[PDB]
Amino acid sequence: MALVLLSFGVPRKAILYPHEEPSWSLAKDIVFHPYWMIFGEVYAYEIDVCANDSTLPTICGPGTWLTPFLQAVYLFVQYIIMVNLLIAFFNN
Amino acid sequence: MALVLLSFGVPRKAILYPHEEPSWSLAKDIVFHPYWMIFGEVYAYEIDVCANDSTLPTICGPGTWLTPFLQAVYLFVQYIIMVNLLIAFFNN
Ligand SMILES: CCCCCCCC/C=C/CCCCCCCC(=O)O[C@@H](COC(=O)CCCCCCCCCCCCCCC)COP(=O)([O-])OCC[N+](C)(C)C
Ligand SMILES: CCCCCCCC/C=C/CCCCCCCC(=O)O[C@@H](COC(=O)CCCCCCCCCCCCCCC)COP(=O)([O-])OCC[N+](C)(C)C
Ligand SMILES: CCCCCCCC/C=C/CCCCCCCC(=O)O[C@@H](COC(=O)CCCCCCCCCCCCCCC)COP(=O)([O-])OCC[N+](C)(C)C
Ligand SMILES: CCCCCCCC/C=C/CCCCCCCC(=O)O[C@@H](COC(=O)CCCCCCCCCCCCCCC)COP(=O)([O-])OCC[N+](C)(C)C
Ligand SMILES: CCCCCCCC/C=C\CCCCCCCC(=O)O[C@@H](COC(=O)CCCCCCCCCCCCCCC)COP(=O)([O-])OCC[N+](C)(C)C
Ligand SMILES: CCCCCCCC/C=C\CCCCCCCC(=O)O[C@@H](COC(=O)CCCCCCCCCCCCCCC)COP(=O)([O-])OCC[N+](C)(C)C
Ligand SMILES: C[C@@H]1CC[C@@]2(OC1)O[C@H]1C[C@H]3[C@@H]4CC=C5C[C@@H](OCCC(CO)CO)CC[C@]5(C)[C@H]4CC[C@]3(C)[C@H]1[C@@H]2C
Ligand SMILES: C[C@@H]1CC[C@@]2(OC1)O[C@H]1C[C@H]3[C@@H]4CC=C5C[C@@H](OCCC(CO)CO)CC[C@]5(C)[C@H]4CC[C@]3(C)[C@H]1[C@@H]2C
Repeated sequence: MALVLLSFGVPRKAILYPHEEPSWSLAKDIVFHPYWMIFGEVYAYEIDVCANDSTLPTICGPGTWLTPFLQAVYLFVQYIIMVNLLIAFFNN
Repeated sequence: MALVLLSFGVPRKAILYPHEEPSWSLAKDIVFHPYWMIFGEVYAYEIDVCANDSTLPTICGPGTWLTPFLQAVYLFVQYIIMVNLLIAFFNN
């Protein structure tokens, strides 16, 4: 579950925030939101930053249409596989 | 689950709200948000009160960078251990 997290957080941060200098915030932002997704927070208005209802309209740019695909895959793997494998683990 | 709640709510309220006089609101605020976290509410924009997207920018201060670590631990214990132990309890 922590590998699936960084498999997602590093492409997400890199596609959406390219013009970043080295900063310890990069360590946070690859790990922060993807963890809070495990706990019910979809960040519905930060998906598809190029949308009209977006809360991150300044983040719209080239390649940012990839992030909703990435996150669809992410949560499928987390909840529909890895959370229920863990429910299955405990119950058995 | 109620002990894990107060293990979290009392450090959270104390790190973020230091300049408080005695008040019956302290009884609420150590118990209120941590309970609503069990039920899907991550309070995504009250985590990291020193962030740009914060809804509590006036709460930013010394030591408030500790609260996202505390809450990461909190929900791990609630859902990933204590909710699924309870799913496991009932099913067995
Ligand atoms: C192997 C397993 C197979 C998986 C299943 C198949 C996968 C699903 C496939 C879905 C098809 C793809 C949909 C996008 C189509 C093109 C979008 C486009 O051109 O314009 C849009 C861009 O929007 C984007 O670029 C966002 C991309 C879509 C994200 C989909 C995430 C998956 C969620 C669901 C996953 C579950 C799927 C459930 C299946 C039933 C917007 O239009 P525009 O003119 O560019 O902009 C208008 C301006 N505005 C934005 C300000 C309003
Ligand atoms: C289930 C039923 C679903 C329906 C199926 C029908 C599919 C139809 C396919 C439509 C694709 C073509 C439409 C857009 C044409 C290009 C121009 C455009 O609008 O680009 C948009 C992005 O989107 C793209 O650039 C294209 C996205 C391609 C992938 C779509 C999913 C492939 C099928 C599924 C496979 C998935 C893999 C699954 C893995 C498990 C850019 O628009 P924007 O984002 O608003 O940004 C504009 C602003 N900006 C210039 C500042 C950036
Ligand atoms: C034993 C078990 C091991 C556990 C695993 C390892 C634990 C994970 C470890 C993560 C590493 C720590 C990340 C923070 C790094 C420093 C941040 C910094 O310097 O600046 C940031 C401060 O931000 C903070 O102070 C918030 C602290 C991070 C909260 C992380 C919570 C854990 C969520 C994930 C947990 C799951 C982890 C998943 C693992 C794959 C911001 O930068 P700034 O310049 O200060 O401010 C810029 C201004 N601005 C804010 C207005 C924009
Ligand atoms: C998995 C991969 C993850 C990546 C790993 C890489 C780690 C890199 C480590 C980076 C730490 C150093 C960077 C910051 C330097 C100090 C200055 C600074 O910006 O301070 C910031 C806070 O943050 C801190 O003060 C430091 C946080 C230390 C703990 C980080 C996690 C330790 C590793 C994990 C262990 C966890 C235990 C797990 C338990 C299970 C203050 O910034 P702010 O918050 O925006 O507030 C500013 C405004 N104010 C002045 C009003 C307050
Ligand atoms: C394969 C499933 C079916 C889909 C088939 C059809 C799709 C085939 C694949 C990809 C289609 C790529 C073209 C679509 C973009 C057109 C619109 C556009 O310009 O968008 C963006 C750029 O986008 C790019 O520059 C695209 C980057 C190259 C593609 C990288 C591979 C991604 C998919 C993985 C590989 C594929 C395999 C994945 C396996 C599932 C917008 O940038 P811009 O134009 O500069 O906007 C101006 C910005 N400004 C205003 C802020 C200045
Ligand atoms: C251990 C895991 C790896 C991490 C190792 C590296 C980290 C090692 C540990 C801790 C690092 C502490 C220093 C980081 C803060 C630097 C930036 C700063 O000033 O932040 C804040 C202060 O912060 C403090 O004053 C810190 C308080 C002391 C640390 C208490 C222990 C916490 C961790 C538990 C013990 C550790 C064991 C935990 C086990 C997991 C900001 O306050 P300020 O400066 O006044 O801001 C101005 C505010 N104004 C503008 C509103 C006026
Ligand atoms: C196998 C796993 C693959 C993913 C991963 O773990 C192992 O690989 C690690 C490498 C880390 C980076 C290494 C060096 C720096 C430079 C630093 O520069 C301070 C600049 C300035 C502050 O303003 C000084 O004053 C910023 C942080 C950064 C980019 C690290 C981020 C976290 C990264 C990406 C880690 C990540 C979790
Ligand atoms: C084992 C467990 C450890 C945690 C815990 O349970 C037991 O320990 C309890 C002690 C309680 C406090 C005791 C006294 C007061 C003073 C009062 O002062 C009114 C001031 C003014 C109003 O404006 C009068 O007019 C405000 C409330 C406060 C601080 C209690 C808060 C809840 C606390 C922290 C409880 C908490 C749930």
